Amino acid sequence: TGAGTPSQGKKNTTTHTKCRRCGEKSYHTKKKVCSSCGFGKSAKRRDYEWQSKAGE
Amino acid sequence: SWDVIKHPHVTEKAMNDMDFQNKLQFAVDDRASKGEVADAVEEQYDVTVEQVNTQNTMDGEKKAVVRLSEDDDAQEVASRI
Amino acid sequence: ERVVTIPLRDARAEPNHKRADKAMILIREHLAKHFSVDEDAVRLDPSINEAAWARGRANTPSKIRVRAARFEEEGEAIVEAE
Amino acid sequence: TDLSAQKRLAADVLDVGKNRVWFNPERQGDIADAITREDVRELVDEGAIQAKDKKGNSRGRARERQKKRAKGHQKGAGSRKGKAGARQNSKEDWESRIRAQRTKLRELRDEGTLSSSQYRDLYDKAGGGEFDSVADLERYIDA
Amino acid sequence: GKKSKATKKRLAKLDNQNSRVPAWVMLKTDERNHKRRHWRRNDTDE
RNA sequence: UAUGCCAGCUGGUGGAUUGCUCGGCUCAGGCGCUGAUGAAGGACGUGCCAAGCUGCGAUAAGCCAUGGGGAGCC
RNA sequence: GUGGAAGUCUGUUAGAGUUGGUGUCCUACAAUACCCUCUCGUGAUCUAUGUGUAGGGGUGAAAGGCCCAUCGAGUCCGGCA
RNA sequence: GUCGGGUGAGAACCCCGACGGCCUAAUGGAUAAGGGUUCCUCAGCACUGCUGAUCAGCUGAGGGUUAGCCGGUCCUAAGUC
RNA sequence: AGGGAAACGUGAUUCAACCUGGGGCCCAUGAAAAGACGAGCAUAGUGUCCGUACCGAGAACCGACACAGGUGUCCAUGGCGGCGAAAGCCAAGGCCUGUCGGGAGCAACCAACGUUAGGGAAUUCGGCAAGUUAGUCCCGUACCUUCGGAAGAAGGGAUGCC
RNA sequence: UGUCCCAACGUUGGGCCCGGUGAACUGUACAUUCCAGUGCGGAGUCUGGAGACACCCAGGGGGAAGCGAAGACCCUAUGGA
Ligand SMILES: *C(=O)[C@H](Cc1ccccc1)NC(=O)CCCCCN
Ligand SMILES: [Cl-]
Ligand SMILES: [Cl-]
Ligand SMILES: [Mg+2]
Ligand SMILES: [Mg+2]
Ligand SMILES: [Mg+2]
Ligand SMILES: [Mg+2]
Ligand SMILES: [Mg+2]
Ligand SMILES: [Mg+2]
Ligand SMILES: [Mg+2]
Ligand SMILES: [Mg+2]
Ligand SMILES: [Mg+2]
Ligand SMILES: [Mg+2]
Ligand SMILES: [Mg+2]
Ligand SMILES: [Mg+2]
Ligand SMILES: [Mg+2]
Ligand SMILES: [Mg+2]
Ligand SMILES: [Mg+2]
Ligand SMILES: [Mg+2]
Ligand SMILES: [Mg+2]
Ligand SMILES: [Mg+2]
Ligand SMILES: [Mg+2]
Ligand SMILES: [Mg+2]
Ligand code: NA
Ligand code: NA
Ligand code: NA
Ligand code: NA
Ligand code: NA
Ligand code: NA
Ligand code: NA
Ligand code: NA
Ligand code: NA
Ligand code: NA
Ligand code: NA
Ligand code: NA
Repeated sequence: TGAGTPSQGKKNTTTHTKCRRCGEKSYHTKKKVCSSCGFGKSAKRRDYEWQSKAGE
Repeated sequence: SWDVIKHPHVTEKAMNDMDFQNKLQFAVDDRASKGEVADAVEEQYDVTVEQVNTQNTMDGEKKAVVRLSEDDDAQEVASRI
Repeated sequence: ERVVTIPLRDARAEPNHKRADKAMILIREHLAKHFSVDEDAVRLDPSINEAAWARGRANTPSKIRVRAARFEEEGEAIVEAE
Repeated sequence: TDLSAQKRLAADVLDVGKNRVWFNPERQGDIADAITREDVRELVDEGAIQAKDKKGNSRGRARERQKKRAKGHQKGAGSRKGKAGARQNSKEDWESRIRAQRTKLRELRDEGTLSSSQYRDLYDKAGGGEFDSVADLERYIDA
Repeated sequence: GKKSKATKKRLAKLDNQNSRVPAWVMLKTDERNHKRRHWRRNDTDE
């Protein structure tokens, strides 16, 4: 079975959804954790220094 | 504080229910229960509410089909507004 | 008006599963020529259609007797089975 | 005119498949104006709208065949397709035969013709598959 | 699928944002809805 | 002299160029914390008609007071 | 004779698999498709949903196979001009 | 598919009738996920539709989903926080 | 009561659903909890909240597309046929939207395919491709064998209708 | 038994003509070539001859060392894994 087009057919599972905390469609309803703001994992907001160029 | 009744839901279907079944249709606050809708309606129009059916609409609001008692006449209660 | 015998041998030149359609066209082109009228003006009564489709789309008869009449202000022919 | 909507309403009002509803070709204009279910029923009463009859397969030829076969014909080697055990289930057939034989022996015992010992003897032999049929059993009984 | 009350409110809003800029607004501004979303060609969130 | 080559003319296509700047970039002076009295952020609402943006919060492009301002405004 | 066992047989039952045609396609219907042929089809079977295992780590009846068209070390951004 | 006919400025493909066909574990009926208004009505054809279109899943505006006894809700599973 | 234009049947067989038993298997042992029963009857009041449209696919889902791909469940009891949930044909129901048409006996060439005399694998790396055989019953069945099998071995005969 | 001797005729969909829709690959320039020669030793374009009126339709692909891909072989780098 091709890993391409034919394997795209079974994709009717919902995972990422609109987050209650940040509003981004990044709340993983299976994990109950937002990949965008960290809701469900961290009280503090998810943020990293690598989201921008080192000197900026 | 929010009010229960927003305004009368007047459409063709709403008319048929009023002319043929003695029911008034309203757009109410979606936090309102059938009970709260029943009361509010009575206190505002001085009528006897017999039954209330609700529906959360694709317009984002709640719609209530309020049936009055044979003692009251929907057509008339609606005609004064 | 007159009674004419239309030969449908030329419908065999068209792929077999589609004779009926072709036949129906031959009939129209035949009346148009023999009655000096435009193919646009030839009207075929459903009788003819049913006659030609009698045995399905692939089994058309080799001939068909057709009664046609000519007249009016733009010239035309109305035809039917016989 | 476009009467497809009415077709859907007529089908439901008449309670029939859309493909069976008929609209009088001479009344498209009137049916076209039919907007409500009531408008439809009305046209129905005027016979402008009707339901064609559903066919059912004729079983005539089936019955003639059923007769020949019940009489014992049209079942020669050239007409069989399934394996023998397929045409008649051997376990099922044994239940048929052995029950008949046991019922037979059961009657002859109450009837008095057989002593509970002869019966027992015959019964065991039947379950042992000693008798091809009831007839064969009766025959054996008469020594 | 089964939608919740909140989900429904959001779908409702999206449908509403899907209307056109009213005719009068054209006259009032002396002269496009960039948020037009087709149910088939586009995909909503959640 | 068809098909056609080269250059130009009239019209087009295209959006370069020149002119223009409600935006940027950089430097400098001043200033500098907010939050359980629930912030920052987000959601959904809110207009006569209202889709976007802004504002605002069921008192919803707003309510009150004082000062300024002024014959206009929404 | 009865009984009805079996990683048993036949089988396009459903379903699973993918041998040959090195056919059709190969700016495709399709970034793995179509047709015929072929294998399995009561079992170490097939399948939906839920759930667990995470990157020098998983998972692997082991082909360096698979871990979202990405694998002899996934993807994203950063280190980084 | 064909012959007639309807509507329309315009009709091979929008609608009516007949004739002729296609689908039978599906091309029928009910649904899960998933989609999200695509449902119905009216008005339209600049866009979309492998041609055309008076048609439409398209464009615009309205309307439409009613529960003590169908689901959720409650319980606990692998397991998760 | 309802429904039907009307009649508004009676018996039978085979019997999905549903109910209830018996047997066999395991180096495999085939959830749990809430709840219900146990534990009567009248009358009355209460029963809020969320979902409910539509598609469910060769155009409403995933695959950038109205994509010949992919995508779970129930209808497995419609008729003939036959071993059959098989073929073929046909109902109910759906459809003419696996959506561009018109014309030329319609050439060459190409895709799928039918039939080819005599020869019969000479073709080719190779019988690749195609073909042959075929269902059912009766007869009959070698070497070998782990005694199970080999085996539908092979081979021979039959087969309709009335 | 059309795999072959050795091919023929036929069926259906294309192909061909017409209406409508309407891309892509590729393009330093010039370009009607052929035979020889020459040249970095594999030339439509240089040299000598020969041939050559222009445009168009269909074809099967000899050539453009045809299009497609900064050779995956081989070596080299004080490259990587
Ligand atoms: C030897 O002759 C190699 C073998 C090889 C190399 C790489 C991969 C698989 C096999 N063959 C070649 O080098 C052929 C080269 C083709 C060049 C064409 N222009
Ligand atoms: Cl439900
Ligand atoms: Cl028993
Ligand atoms: Mg992969
Ligand atoms: Mg409700
Ligand atoms: Mg047996
Ligand atoms: Mg709308
Ligand atoms: Mg087996
Ligand atoms: Mg098998
Ligand atoms: Mg799983
Ligand atoms: Mg290896
Ligand atoms: Mg519609
Ligand atoms: Mg319309
Ligand atoms: Mg429904
Ligand atoms: Mg389509
Ligand atoms: Mg021969
Ligand atoms: Mg040889
Ligand atoms: Mg040879
Ligand atoms: Mg072969
Ligand atoms: Mg020269
Ligand atoms: Mg290189
Ligand atoms: Mg190497
Ligand atoms: Mg190394
Ligand atoms: Na409202
Ligand atoms: Na969508
Ligand atoms: Na400051
Ligand atoms: Na606005
Ligand atoms: Na035995
Ligand atoms: Na295959
Ligand atoms: Na890694
Ligand atoms: Na980097
Ligand atoms: Na049957
Ligand atoms: Na069409
Ligand atoms: Na042949
Ligand atoms: Na060539």
